[PDB]
Amino acid sequence: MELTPDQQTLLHFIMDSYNKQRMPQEITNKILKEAFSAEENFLILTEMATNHVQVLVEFTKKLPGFQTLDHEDQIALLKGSAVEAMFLRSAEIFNKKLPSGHSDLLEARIRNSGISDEYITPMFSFYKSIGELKMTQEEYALLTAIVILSPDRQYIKDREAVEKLQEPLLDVLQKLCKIHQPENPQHFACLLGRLTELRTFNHHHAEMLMSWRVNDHKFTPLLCEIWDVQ
Amino acid sequence: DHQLLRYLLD
Ligand SMILES: Cc1cc(Cl)ccc1OCc1nc2ccc(F)cc2n1[C@H](C(=O)NC1CCCCC1)C1CCCCC1
Repeated sequence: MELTPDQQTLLHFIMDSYNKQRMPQEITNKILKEAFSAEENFLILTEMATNHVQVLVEFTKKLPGFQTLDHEDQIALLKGSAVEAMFLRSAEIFNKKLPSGHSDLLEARIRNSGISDEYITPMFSFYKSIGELKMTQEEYALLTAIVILSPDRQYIKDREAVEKLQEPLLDVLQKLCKIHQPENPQHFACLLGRLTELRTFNHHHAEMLMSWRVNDHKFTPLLCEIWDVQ
Repeated sequence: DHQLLRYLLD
């Protein structure tokens, strides 16, 4: 049931790459310090998402075997996973322990950010369900890698080549669930099942962004390539 | 079409 020396090597390598992301405390400190207008909050999201995509591309490039894949499939994997990775990272930040009352204010600040009520409810439903799983940093890093190397993505020419890269990451995650949560044997299937709910945000992400209570929906050229906007 | 993504990847 224990990790092999190769799997421990793979896990620490994924962890070092995952940790190069913007610190959660840095993000929560800005949202908790001052209450911003819907216009200011849209600009905050656009800058936050641009940095996330940039760091995600660097994390994706370091995933073992990713560089050996067909260049057209590489783009298909990045484009098909960018939104899901953003929501998984947002869920991780939201569930990080904060001093008494700060998490209540964080939720209230996100509710009043500018997004339509229609989209706020399923977003918090996902964050709370991810939170009830009580995932470790290693589980978040592997799940992100598993999301990126999904063979079921649109326009993928060689599905088997993507499968071969995802399988060792799924194996490491399964072993970590058994070690971290031996009390809950449903833990690994719980995480995997939460990826289908993650996929639902892809279909409605463009509608979610355009429904933001602002006059101008301005996006960066990089965000326009990753999202179905402008 | 996705030249910024292609650039960051390569
Ligand atoms: C991810 C996402 C997609 C769409 Cl369409 C709409 C909205 C959204 O994020 C909501 C959301 N859920 C959050 C939970 C915890 C948190 F600290 C910040 C969160 N955010 C937004 C954010 O900065 N997200 C970034 C997180 C890092 C990776 C890139 C994205 C802030 C924007 C400023 C107004 C308060 C919400």
